[PDB]
Amino acid sequence: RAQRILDSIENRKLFEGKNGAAKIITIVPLVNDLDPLDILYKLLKCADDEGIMVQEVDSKRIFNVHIKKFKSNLKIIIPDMTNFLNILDCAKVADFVVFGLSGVQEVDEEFGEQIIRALELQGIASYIGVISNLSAVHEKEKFQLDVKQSLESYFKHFFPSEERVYNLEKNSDALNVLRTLC
Amino acid sequence: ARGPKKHLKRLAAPHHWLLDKLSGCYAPRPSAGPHKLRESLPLIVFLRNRLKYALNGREVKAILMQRHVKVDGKVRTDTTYPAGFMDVITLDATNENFRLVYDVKGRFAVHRITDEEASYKLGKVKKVQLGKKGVPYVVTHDGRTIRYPDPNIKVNDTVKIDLASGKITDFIKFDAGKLVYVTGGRNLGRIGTIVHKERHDGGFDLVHIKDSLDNTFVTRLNNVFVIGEQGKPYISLPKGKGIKLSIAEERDRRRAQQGL
Amino acid sequence: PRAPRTYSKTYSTPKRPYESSRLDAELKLAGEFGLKNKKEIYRISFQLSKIRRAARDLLTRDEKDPKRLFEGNALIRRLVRVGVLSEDKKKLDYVLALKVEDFLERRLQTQVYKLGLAKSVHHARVLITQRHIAVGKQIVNIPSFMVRLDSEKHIDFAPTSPFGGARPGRVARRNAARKAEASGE
Amino acid sequence: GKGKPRGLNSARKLRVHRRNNRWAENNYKKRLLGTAFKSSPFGGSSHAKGIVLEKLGIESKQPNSAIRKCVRVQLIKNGKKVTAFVPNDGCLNFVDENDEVLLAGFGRKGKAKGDIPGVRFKVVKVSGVSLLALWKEKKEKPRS
Amino acid sequence: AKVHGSLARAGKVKSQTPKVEKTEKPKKPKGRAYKRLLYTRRFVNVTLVNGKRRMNPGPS
Amino acid sequence: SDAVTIRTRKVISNPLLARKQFVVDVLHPNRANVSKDELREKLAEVYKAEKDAVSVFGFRTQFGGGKSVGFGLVYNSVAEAKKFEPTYRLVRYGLAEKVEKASRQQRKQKKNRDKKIFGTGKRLAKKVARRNAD
RNA sequence: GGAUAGUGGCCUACCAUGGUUUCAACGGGUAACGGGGAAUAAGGGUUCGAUUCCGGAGAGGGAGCCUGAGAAACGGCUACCACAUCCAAGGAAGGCAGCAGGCGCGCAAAUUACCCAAUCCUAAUUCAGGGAGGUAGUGACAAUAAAUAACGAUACAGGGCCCAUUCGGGUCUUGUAAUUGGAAUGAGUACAAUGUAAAUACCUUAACGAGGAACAAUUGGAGGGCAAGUCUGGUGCCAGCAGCCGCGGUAAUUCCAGCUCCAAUAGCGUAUAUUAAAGUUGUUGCAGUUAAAAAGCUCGUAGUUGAACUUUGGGCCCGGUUGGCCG
Repeated sequence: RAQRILDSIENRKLFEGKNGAAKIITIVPLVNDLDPLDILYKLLKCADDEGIMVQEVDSKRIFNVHIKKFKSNLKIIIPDMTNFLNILDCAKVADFVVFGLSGVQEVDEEFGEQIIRALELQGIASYIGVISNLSAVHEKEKFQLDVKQSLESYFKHFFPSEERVYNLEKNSDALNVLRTLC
Repeated sequence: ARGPKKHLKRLAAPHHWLLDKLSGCYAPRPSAGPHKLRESLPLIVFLRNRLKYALNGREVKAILMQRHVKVDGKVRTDTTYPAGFMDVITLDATNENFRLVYDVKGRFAVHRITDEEASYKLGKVKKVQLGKKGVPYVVTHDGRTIRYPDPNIKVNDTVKIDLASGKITDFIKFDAGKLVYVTGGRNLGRIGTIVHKERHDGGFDLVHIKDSLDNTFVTRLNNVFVIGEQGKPYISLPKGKGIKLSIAEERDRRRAQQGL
Repeated sequence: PRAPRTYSKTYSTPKRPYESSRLDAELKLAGEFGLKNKKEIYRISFQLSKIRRAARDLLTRDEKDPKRLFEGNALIRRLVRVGVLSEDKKKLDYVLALKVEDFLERRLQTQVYKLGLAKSVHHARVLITQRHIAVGKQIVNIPSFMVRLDSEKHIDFAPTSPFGGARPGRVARRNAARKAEASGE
Repeated sequence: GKGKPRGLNSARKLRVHRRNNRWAENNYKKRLLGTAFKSSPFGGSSHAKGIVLEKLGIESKQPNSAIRKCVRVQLIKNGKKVTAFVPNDGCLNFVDENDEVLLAGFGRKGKAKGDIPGVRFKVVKVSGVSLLALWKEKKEKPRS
Repeated sequence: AKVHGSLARAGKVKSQTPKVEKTEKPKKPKGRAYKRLLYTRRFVNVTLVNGKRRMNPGPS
Repeated sequence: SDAVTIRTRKVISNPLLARKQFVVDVLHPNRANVSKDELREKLAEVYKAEKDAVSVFGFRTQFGGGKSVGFGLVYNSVAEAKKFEPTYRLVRYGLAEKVEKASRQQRKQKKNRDKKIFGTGKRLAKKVARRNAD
């Protein structure tokens, strides 16, 4: 049990520190909507740092963001929605693929689903689901959750190692997203 | 395990308290008192669970602190104060005086006594000795030591106590023909006129008892408390008279008698 | 942590699962008494199993014994008040001779049909689980009720819940208003 | 006198004969030798999980002569290497090398489903995605 | 496969199509009424040739 | 309403809390639940005290409507009502104002920030204001 | 004698040679905290019990100690060992097997929520406090009850048969009826009210909410075991399928589909363990000529078992129950 813990630490020399470390994260909206800048906005409110100073309206698309609160440094990528091959060649490098979903507009059959399938057949390192609409609440005071069953239930049909789809419009939910990235 | 216990979970409460299995995890642990823990009864259980004068325990504190209520002429504002056998609970709500005495079924009862009878309690002597400066004193069953008793009083007799003071008026010798109240034991709360006693030098001296229906039975002597001569109780017996029944005649009474 | 809530399951599954007599003989009961599962038969086999156990132990005991007289008379009397056992058979030798059609005689689902005005035994059940029928001051919406033979002279439609009065409902509202009133513009 | 001693004070020899003759069953030997914790690559567990080393195929016993397409799993919790059967037809194309399969035995305490010479575990879930559902096309299998 | 559909909504307008899947036979009446439909097959009517019956016969 | 006819059953005169306590049996045919406020009118009128001497609570309605059973209280004075009755009920009856204490864990974090400073502590802020102001 | 709160090899000094054992010491192992209990239900047992209560033990590993009535106390301290944190490098600081969370590990386990309103506990104390406890979230661990449709008309085939003058209509029930009609509802939504510490939910209830593709029930099977198919096509060891027996070198009862049927039903199926079945653990209750098994024979200690025999009968009242013409 000490050899295994020793290898478990010797796995984690590469990703840990401000020196010799980087994670790669990709945010893909499975709708035409959302403009995934705001996914990083909602997701970096829970850093409690000055990493919200980067992500301005100034368009960078690759961010060497360190987070103080988890001692991790991330390389967040957003590809363009036009070039499909940019999307497939992004997660062909990535370590996480955060999928945006929507409460309002359905997942695109001819574009969005093809993103999920095609990433899913070229090989995903890891993958996390996200609801990010304000209208996850603003549409629905009609017992606001039930779209969560539609998007969890929809989202399992591709890769069923995912239990729940995280909301980024509440605090600790977004925190668990940030933890899980870090 | 590092010192005493402050708590007492339910399920470990003595069963004659008749608590509920639900509503909370903990039962009141009685404080140190005149009586043992296991055969006491706290005031909180006496009020909110027997008399239903209060609903919550917080209400019970609000009763006791406003003083309203007193065991043996003394105010006793503590909530888990362990009131016990043959104790006189005095309330100023409509001059109600309660004597905690047992039943057929072996539970403390709401047994209301008239105010003249509420003056005195009875007390089994547990030892008689000589104190410092060579003074004889008896120890009653619930802690009340008494200085200078009549030397006819020796162990396992009983003593009538004033409660205005610690003064004894009358005593009863422990002998055949005398009524006996059974406290503790399987046969708790039967009143039955001693046949005779066995000696057993070496412990646990049995006592033969014969009630008013010739249901003869035996308890150990530690569960014996004489309350008077034949048919002559010094206290007010509850409804039951220590005349424990069959289960078969309780379906005579309890569904055949009261019904139309 | 507070005291554990005690609980115990009711039905008892059969030991031989495909048995051509039982599979067919149960289903006649499912037909006449209108039960949704074979489990609803099994529950009755279990209640009957406990009365046959409790009766079977008392026959190992003697007459003029207080345990048999007491627990016996309580057993019998409890079965008489539910109308499972008839009146002349108060012996306790007979309570072994009961069977499942005696308990299923006394479900409220069938008491409403046998009672009258529920025409079928399926229509009766729908009348139960749809809040129509009552027992007394109380509404019952659960079929397996075991009407206790004194309450037979009380089963009726509810005060509320039409068939019983004061309202037409939903569908008669849409007809009588949103069609018949809809002829007015 | 029918072997055994029926004497009224002879309980000791009864229970010591019995304890000697309980090491005759198989299951009682399994329990008290702790064989489920020493051998038997699922370390006393129903299931396990492992990395697929490669995909194979069989030439099993007569009469049913065929190629039955088993695999090689190395378990995680032991480092043991045990062969494994993939269920409903197809589904060898669902697994790859170096994937994460969940194993469970056949239902014989080991040996066989039938003619299969020395394969005792079936695969229940690849990549957490449940071969029943893939075979019935209810979910999908992402790669790794 | 494609699940999301009109299971996004709890229900408002699911599938606004009066297009026949079957012709009044796409559904078994389930539950309590399915043991109504079996008591009316297994005891009201049907046999094959004499009593020892094939309950799922060859159609003829 | 529709002929409510409150019954007040299992009355116990309770002097040492100065109240009558009892179980409130409420018929209500053809109408819904009966709304405590309405009861405290309708039974202070028969206990002749005052509205705000009266507390009432519980009232789980019977299955399938038409009856509701709860537990009631009526005091002698509204003062001795207010000294014994729980503070949440008086908030329900308007006889008090819900005091705004903070969130629980927020208070606790204030409590653990006081263990780290000895005394009145004003000396410490009279020290940092020169040692870090230079 | 010391020591202890106190008996005591508890420890020192001196002295003696004892103490336990095959009625199994001692040693080893335990994937062993002990009980109250749990599972399995003819009886007798077997297997489990970390886990709501009682009792013990531990707070990373060992040791020591202060203070107190009570600690060898870890939400106290001291040292060492192993880990590991900040550092300006001089030093400083720590132990979730409390609660919630993480990370590893795994086949395998949820919220960094709300509140002291109950339950009780603590203090100088009705007031303050309490992740003790409660409330909600998650939760197909297990339990209980139980929706997915009920009824008419018309018409065809009946089985009856109304009075059997029946040769009147169908008393009364089945099906197929796309033939039809209303009638009743909840799941769901919602003003409200009750609920609550405040809320969500339940129990109530205005308003709204079935017509079939709808408000669409699965999971397993359809040779035998083990109830349901040789029906319709495909395929020809070809993969298959199969716990067991096996089906298909080709007119597949078993493979592949389509219908149809069965079984269980908001549940069902598989793995693993265990109990029953098992009279394959045997006390009740096995088997030992030939199927596994009688030791090569005799002696012989422990063990187990061991002939018979010692006031019997008769009077004599007292003496409670059961049963009865007696009532």
